[PDB]
Amino acid sequence: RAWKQMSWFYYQYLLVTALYMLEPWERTVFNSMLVSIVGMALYTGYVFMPQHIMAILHYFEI
Amino acid sequence: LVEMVQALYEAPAYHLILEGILILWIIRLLFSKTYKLQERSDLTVKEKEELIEEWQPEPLVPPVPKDHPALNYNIVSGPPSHKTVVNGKECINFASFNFLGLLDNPRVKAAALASLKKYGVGTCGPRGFYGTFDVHLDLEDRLAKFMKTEEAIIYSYGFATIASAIPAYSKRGDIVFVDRAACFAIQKGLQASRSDIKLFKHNDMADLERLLKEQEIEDQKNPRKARVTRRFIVVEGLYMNTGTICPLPELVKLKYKYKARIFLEESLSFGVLGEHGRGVTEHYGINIDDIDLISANMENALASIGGFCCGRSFVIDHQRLSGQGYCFSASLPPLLAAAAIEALNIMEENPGIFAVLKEKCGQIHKALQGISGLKVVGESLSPAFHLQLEESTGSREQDVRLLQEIVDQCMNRSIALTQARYLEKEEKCLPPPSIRVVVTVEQTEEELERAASTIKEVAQAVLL
Amino acid sequence: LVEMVQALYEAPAYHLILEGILILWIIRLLFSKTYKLQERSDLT
Amino acid sequence: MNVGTAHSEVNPNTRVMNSRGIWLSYVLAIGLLHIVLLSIPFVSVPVVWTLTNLIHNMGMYIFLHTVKGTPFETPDQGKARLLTHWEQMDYGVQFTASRKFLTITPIVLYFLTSFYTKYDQIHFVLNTVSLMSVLIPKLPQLHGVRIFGINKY
Amino acid sequence: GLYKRPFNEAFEETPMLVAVLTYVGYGVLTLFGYLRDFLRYWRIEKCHHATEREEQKDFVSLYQDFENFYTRNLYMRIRDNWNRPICSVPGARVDIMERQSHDYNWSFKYTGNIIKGVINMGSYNYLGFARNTGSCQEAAAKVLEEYGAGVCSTRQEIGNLDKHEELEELVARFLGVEAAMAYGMGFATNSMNIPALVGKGCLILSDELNHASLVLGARLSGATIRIFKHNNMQSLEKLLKDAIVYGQPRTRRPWKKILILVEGIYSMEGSIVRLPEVIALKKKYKAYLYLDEAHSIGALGPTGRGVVEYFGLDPEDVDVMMGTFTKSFGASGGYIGGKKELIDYLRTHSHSAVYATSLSPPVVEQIITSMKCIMGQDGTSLGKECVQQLAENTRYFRRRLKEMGFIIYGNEDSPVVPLMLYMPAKIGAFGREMLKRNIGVVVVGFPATPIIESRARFCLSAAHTKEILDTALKEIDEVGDLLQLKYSRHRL
Repeated sequence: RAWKQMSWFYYQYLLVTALYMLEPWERTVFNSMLVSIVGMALYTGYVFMPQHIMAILHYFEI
Repeated sequence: LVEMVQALYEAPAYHLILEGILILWIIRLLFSKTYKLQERSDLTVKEKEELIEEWQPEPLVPPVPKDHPALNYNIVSGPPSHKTVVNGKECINFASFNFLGLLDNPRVKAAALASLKKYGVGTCGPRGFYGTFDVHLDLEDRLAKFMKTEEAIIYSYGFATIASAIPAYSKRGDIVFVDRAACFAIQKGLQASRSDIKLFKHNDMADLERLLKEQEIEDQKNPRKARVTRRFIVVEGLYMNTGTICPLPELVKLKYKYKARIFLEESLSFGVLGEHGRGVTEHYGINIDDIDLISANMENALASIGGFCCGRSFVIDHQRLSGQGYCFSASLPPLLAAAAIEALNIMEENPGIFAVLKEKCGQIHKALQGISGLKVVGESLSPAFHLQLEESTGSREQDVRLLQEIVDQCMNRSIALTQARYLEKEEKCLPPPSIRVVVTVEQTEEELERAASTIKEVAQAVLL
Repeated sequence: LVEMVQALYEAPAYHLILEGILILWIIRLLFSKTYKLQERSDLT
Repeated sequence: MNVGTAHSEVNPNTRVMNSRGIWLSYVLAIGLLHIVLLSIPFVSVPVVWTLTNLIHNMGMYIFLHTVKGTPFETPDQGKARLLTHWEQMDYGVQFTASRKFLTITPIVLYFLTSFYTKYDQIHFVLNTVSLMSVLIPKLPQLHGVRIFGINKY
Repeated sequence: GLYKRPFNEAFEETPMLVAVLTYVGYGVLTLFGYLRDFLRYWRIEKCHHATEREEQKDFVSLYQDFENFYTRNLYMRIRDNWNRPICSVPGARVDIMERQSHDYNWSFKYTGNIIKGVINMGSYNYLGFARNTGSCQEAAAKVLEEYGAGVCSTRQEIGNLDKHEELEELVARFLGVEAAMAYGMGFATNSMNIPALVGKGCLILSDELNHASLVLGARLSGATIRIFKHNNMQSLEKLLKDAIVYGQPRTRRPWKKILILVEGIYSMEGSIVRLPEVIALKKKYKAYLYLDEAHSIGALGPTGRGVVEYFGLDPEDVDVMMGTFTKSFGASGGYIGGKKELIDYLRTHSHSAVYATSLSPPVVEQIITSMKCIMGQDGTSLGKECVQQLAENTRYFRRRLKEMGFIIYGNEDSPVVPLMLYMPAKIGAFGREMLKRNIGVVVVGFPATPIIESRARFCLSAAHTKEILDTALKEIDEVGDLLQLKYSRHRL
């Protein structure tokens, strides 16, 4: 059930971001750029921004 | 002057910026070319309503005289064929563009009937939306193989073929060198595109050379514009209005000398000229690849409704997405396409019928020579040629009336002739009134001699 | 508010003059109600 | 698809800036660009703001005042084969809500990036040069004129 | 203008988030298109395109590359939706030849197998006359055996026949006008008869959503063309007033004529023209009316007499009535109906009357047989059940689709049903997933339409039974769940 939901959510991401019609290596380029941006943003947020959002996330998880 | 610069540098910033905006104001005033009066007047509502009520529109259609000859249509009581029945009188057909005589070939009817049983009459949609059948692709491939070209495209209406092929490639700001005596289809195609049209004398390469050299000079004036301007030469293989062939080799040499592509119209020469009936290119032996685009219609020789354009994929693939008559109209009915394919098979089977047509055209052209009041206009290889008035009266109406009187007298003598029709107001170069004579492989030699004798006697009697 | 006023007071004068003329340009743009067609026609 | 299948307009391009949601998408694109630039760890905030201003202005100049023509074949026979997008907008009507918005936004961005860079002169010269490079073509006087014949053809 | 019946239409505006996501998708496609163009420019990636021959490299390049941008970058990616060959009569069920591509839609190759029994929602046979076995086909075969296929001369010359006269009389009786004329192409009708009526110095008020034939016909003539908003009677009235009052632009003279071009049913939008308002304004301001009835001549009306029958108006009010036999009657052709003086002037001074071949003989027989069937001259109750069946199918389909939560454009009585997708990738997705479930639809993208509005059009028919409609509705609902195409706020 969970795996099917994840597949459907990936499908919706493809349809929304118009990656559905792009060739596989173009999808690879876009995904690599996106993951690099997200990871670097999280690293910068941890280094400089106070970890108040971290406590909120931990409380939500708990 | 150095002291002035030092003093200005020692001045505060606000003073300098104010002086700068003052200088900008001075420039704006000095460049205020428009002079205004501050006078504004607006119409009163009563005056507007008075103008609305006063205006009276012209009638939609101007009153037509009852003496117009084109108002009377010839009513054929049966299929238009050899030994037809026009106006209730039996006649031999010398007026319909059916050269090869494939209209009544039983094989064509059988193929059309089979495809009618398989598919029906209507296609019900454009080529994009479920309007493409396998017969259309088969016909396109057959045309491509027959003409020794890479690709071909088929339209469902002969006029639309060229009237939509020409505007697709020619845009605003380009140059088109089109023959003077070109059919109305090419004229409307050139009007649809907004390019600049240069007209040269009928079959005069001196005028073509002169116009090309003038354009070369204008290019020397401005290279940047000449880099982005394309040049086309639109000619017809066997002319409709005049009945004379065109000199391809000189056109091809001028193409390679002056960098201008060639568009060929082969409506009349597609199935009558050349050993295998591949058009004027085969008749001259010029290579098929030299001519960019070759257009024709399937209506005259193949005896079915439609048209086509053939060439390399580089030029043809553009029309599928830019041709108006192709993108925004229903596709050809399947039975017409099957009839065209069967006609192509018959043409490819026995290529001697072109020789038969050639010899019959020669016989009739030789026999017709000698009319006192009529002059033959055309060439010995043409299947359709004109008979024009040797001595022209002052007005066109009397010329048309004399020609119509001759035509009626011939019709009462069992020869069916038609007179060439034109839009008087619209045509750029309006040809003289003429009687159109068409030759078919169906007509035997004896009928040709009898027709020559009949038209000869009738012309002698009427003109005297 | 007060902090913005102090920061503006700490700015150079020519900078604030430029910003003022830009604000005037924006006002002129907003109140330029007339939509000029920008076309030229000459009689034949 | 072919131009004219579902709308009679010969040039759809002229209306792409009047559509529903284009303004909000443009503003959100600017915001996302600013977030991405702030994301860089070793770059100071004034540099981030001046980079945002310069990049946005350069992209806007390229898209509106450099690329000329249309990306799709148009059935008016290449009337706008030489006009840029700013000149094509609204069929040449000089003042319109879209043109007002497109002229105003760089100025507001300039105010913000000037304040957040604490009015440093080195940043000031770059910001003013970029803002002028954007704002000069927006003038109705510079309609269909090319200086020294660059980008004429 | 008085409406004897309610006039209901709903054009719901797009959700805001959907618009934002649409622009995201188009921006991504534009950027990757620029990247692909740069890669192909330096020959780093081999291009699968034809190039000019080596002898002509000196010639100025034939095409401008930027014009083909959306052809290479967007159209090629989802090219497999369009140009689908078929090998059967386009009835309720059509057989589609199957093709596959391994070059990402640059080149296509045909697999041996053919898809059979595909529900056909793309064809135009509103009244279901596209049958290979029927009385009409028998009559067409009988005429084809004798007259032959195709006539080889123009109407003014020997190319005129008796069949054409019989068809013209039948059409004149059908519409109710004094006289009518028939042409061999629906496109040619407009393109070659609009220039004859109106020339330079006149005004042609054209709708915002006219077909390409009407626009081309107006452009060929030298008349001035002004465009009013789609079914916005205020805009039409304002343009009429200003045109009459201010006169010609350069020299303030009164216009020679004012002509208003409108259509019966607009295909892609699905709306029906506000005919009573148009007729009232035409009478008030002394203008002339051109009514294109390609879609409404068979679909609309209690007896399929047109849209004037649907609204109850008098046919003598509309000046020129163009129509096409392709959609409803199942045979290719066109016609213009009006008063006798109009028809005589057109017979004398029309481009296709003088320069182009007349209709085929079997096609006119098929038109005659189908039109006689609709008239009731045959005497069989068939042909009157077709209109009722089409009306019932339209009501059922539109109501059921609207109650699922979709967005649908147009009037409640228009057989064409546009369903909105709003995104570029969802165009290709919807087309492919519908074909995978054995339904054929027509999807329309950006350059044709506004940017936010990308749609899929269903053309209902009287040949569609209830089981076919139920199957199509169930599959449409499943695909709508799959792609999340239900963007309707009111219902879901």
